[PDB]
Amino acid sequence: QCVKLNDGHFMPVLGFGTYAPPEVPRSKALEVTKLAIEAGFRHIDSAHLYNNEEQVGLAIRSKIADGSVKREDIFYTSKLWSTFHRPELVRPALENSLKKAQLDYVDLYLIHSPMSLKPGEELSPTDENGKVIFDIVDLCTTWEAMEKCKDAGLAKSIGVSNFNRRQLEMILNKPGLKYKPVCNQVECHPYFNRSKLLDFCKSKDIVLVAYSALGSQRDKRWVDPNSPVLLEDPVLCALAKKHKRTPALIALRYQLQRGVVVLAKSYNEQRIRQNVQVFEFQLTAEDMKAIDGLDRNLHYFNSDSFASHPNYPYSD
Ligand SMILES: NC(=O)c1ccc[n+]([C@@H]2O[C@H](COP(=O)([O-])OP(=O)(O)OC[C@H]3O[C@@H](n4cnc5c(N)ncnc54)[C@H](OP(=O)(O)O)[C@@H]3O)[C@@H](O)[C@H]2O)c1
Ligand SMILES: COc1cc(CN)cc(Cl)c1OCC(=O)NC(C)(C)C
Repeated sequence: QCVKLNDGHFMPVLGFGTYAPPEVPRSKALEVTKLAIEAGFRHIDSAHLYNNEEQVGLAIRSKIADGSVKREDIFYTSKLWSTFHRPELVRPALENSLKKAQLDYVDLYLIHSPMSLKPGEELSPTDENGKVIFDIVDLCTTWEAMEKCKDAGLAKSIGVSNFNRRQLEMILNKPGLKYKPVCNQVECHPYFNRSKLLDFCKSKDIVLVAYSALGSQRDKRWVDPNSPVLLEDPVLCALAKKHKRTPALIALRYQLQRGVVVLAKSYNEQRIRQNVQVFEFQLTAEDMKAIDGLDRNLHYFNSDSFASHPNYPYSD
């Protein structure tokens, strides 16, 4: 149930999403990550931004301590936040994430976003109009610093997140490149299926990793509540009835059959256990074509706070 990355490491194809909004106690991330591991999740997706690495790391260490898993069975991801793109900040950021999680290494470290933010101030510096304050950083220098983190053994693999094709090409074409990104973790679901970006990633042996694969958490900070609710989609519902599964399981299975590694966040015990059933059935070619027909260029994250950033990826 893993894919081989372009650096020889292996990534489980179903990952557990650990972000929950501030109104959810930090406490819960511990409980639910333990449940996820218990249910069979072996890929766990976190980030500095999520303010949960202590909890997620403790859950991992607890399941190691009680003999449920070994460290080598777990694939743990963190992400470099955008105020730390300047190359001298990259390794310290990673070391901080490792200290929070109390792990010797991460399996994967990502550049969280191509949108660099002003360093040395707040987590997300914003101007008087609520627009994030940009910084101009050559991301090929950020990437070089990421490569050094791999060479040091702090991260087994390195990749990117929220890059568009041109932004990936900038890294892939860098003189002296040592390591390609193993993946590009992007918003991806039947309303925004990223087929052309997926084709490009496949052509370069870069794994596309889907977030908001179940339609996002529809956070009021970033998501229009008028947007269609993915898990209420009539085609997904019809397919769920056909297969006697659920719309969520259809949406996850869709990604696996296109060669996309898929994340799924749930803080609910029943749904956490349900999501692992993605391995238990399959969709036909006609089912897949029906789901492909849902594409409508819908990125749920759609905010003024990001859309003017000079490296906003959806500009392309
Ligand atoms: N790289 C990035 O910039 C980026 C951006 C966004 C997200 N991510 C990562 O991707 C992960 C997942 O994306 P996401 O947070 O947008 O959420 P998601 O995976 O799209 O899930 C959306 C909602 O689906 C519900 N759900 C889960 N399983 C279900 C089921 N079987 N039936 C019905 N509902 C179900 C969950 O609610 P309950 O909790 O109530 O079950 C969850 O709030 C994040 O946690 C994070 O790790 C990365
Ligand atoms: C959802 O994305 C962001 C969240 C915060 C948190 N305050 C800050 C910034 Cl700069 C964010 O934008 C980064 C980013 O790549 N956003 C995309 C995914 C393009 C919508």
